[PDB]
Amino acid sequence: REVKLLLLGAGESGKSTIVKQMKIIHEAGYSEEECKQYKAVVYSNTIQSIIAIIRAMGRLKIDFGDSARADDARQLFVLAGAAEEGFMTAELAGVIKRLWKDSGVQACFNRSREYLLNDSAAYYLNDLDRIAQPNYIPTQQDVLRTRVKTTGIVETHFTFKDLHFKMFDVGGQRSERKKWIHCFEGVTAIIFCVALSDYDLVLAEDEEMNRMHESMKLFDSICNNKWFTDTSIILFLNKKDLFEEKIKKSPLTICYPEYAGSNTYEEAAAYIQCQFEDLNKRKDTKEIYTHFTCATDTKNVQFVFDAVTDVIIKNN
Amino acid sequence: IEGLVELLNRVQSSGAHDQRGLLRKEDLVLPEFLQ
Ligand SMILES: Nc1nc2c(ncn2[C@@H]2O[C@H](COP(=O)(O)OP(=O)(O)O)[C@@H](O)[C@H]2O)c(=O)[nH]1
Repeated sequence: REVKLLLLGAGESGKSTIVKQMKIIHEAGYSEEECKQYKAVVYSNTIQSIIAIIRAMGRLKIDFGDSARADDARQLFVLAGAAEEGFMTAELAGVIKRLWKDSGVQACFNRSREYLLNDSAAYYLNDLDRIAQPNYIPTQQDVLRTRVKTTGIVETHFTFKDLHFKMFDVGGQRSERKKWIHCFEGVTAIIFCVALSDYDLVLAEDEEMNRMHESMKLFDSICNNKWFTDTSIILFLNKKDLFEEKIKKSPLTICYPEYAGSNTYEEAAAYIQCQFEDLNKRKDTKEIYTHFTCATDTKNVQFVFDAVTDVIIKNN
Repeated sequence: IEGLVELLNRVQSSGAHDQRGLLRKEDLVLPEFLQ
């Protein structure tokens, strides 16, 4: 009846989004009053996003389509600094709209695989008309899209199909060997999140293998560690929507030079599924439970988490 | 294994900071190319 769940996976893989989804699906979710509280973080996320892109234009030596935008860009830092946390002025709105629309800013945005741009950037910046209004109320999806900093381990608890779930997301905060051992102790299932769309990210300077291969190295280690014999290993191949949009223009050979298949969603996604499941060295004993997911899609998470729950039940 | 902890700490830390939470003073330092 008591079920301990550990979310693992790279930063930006979708862990805290899943946590939020469990709140929406299996807890009370977000009321309109709570949603109003996320307004400031929506604005900051939006501004961080366009700033991140402006910075990359500098590093990447991409010029603005129209040179007037440079003053907008200069102004953005002043106006964002003038603050009023939770409120966007007509002038800030204007500055951001004209930046997001600039052909150079767009050129840089399309080159996001060369730098680190969060996946909520397009979502907010494409919704500027709705968002910038002084009467704007964040929808549940807006809230789901928010990016907050956190203090260490996160835990939500909920009851589903008569089970007490404790879902732990350790997150990007560095933890000592002892904290991990405590986390691993008494674990029913591990959900390993993978950002599919990370396949085309440029190698960092100190990095020997690409993000996907590091994710694979970690998963090999978790999945084959004898301590997890009776632990249900669940693999979420996440950001499938973003993967489907990318696979057309960025070949999977960026990530897997040996890939000989086509660049259809179907063949390239299957290929990644095999790369992961083939790391299982105890194939006859151990079964990976793999789902392709869009963590920001509430329906999909609900469906997938339903199948996962049936798996944990049956494993008795 | 200690090998697993190395991987975990490395792999789970990665990605996009400076793009989380409320606006902070450091996030708003003008880019050099705009000076
Ligand atoms: N389009 C899309 N965005 C996603 C998906 N999963 C997560 N995101 C976004 O990617 C970013 C990283 O998600 P997050 O839950 O914080 O990953 P975490 O670092 O492991 O906690 C956020 O901006 C999310 O909105 C997905 O399946 N599709």
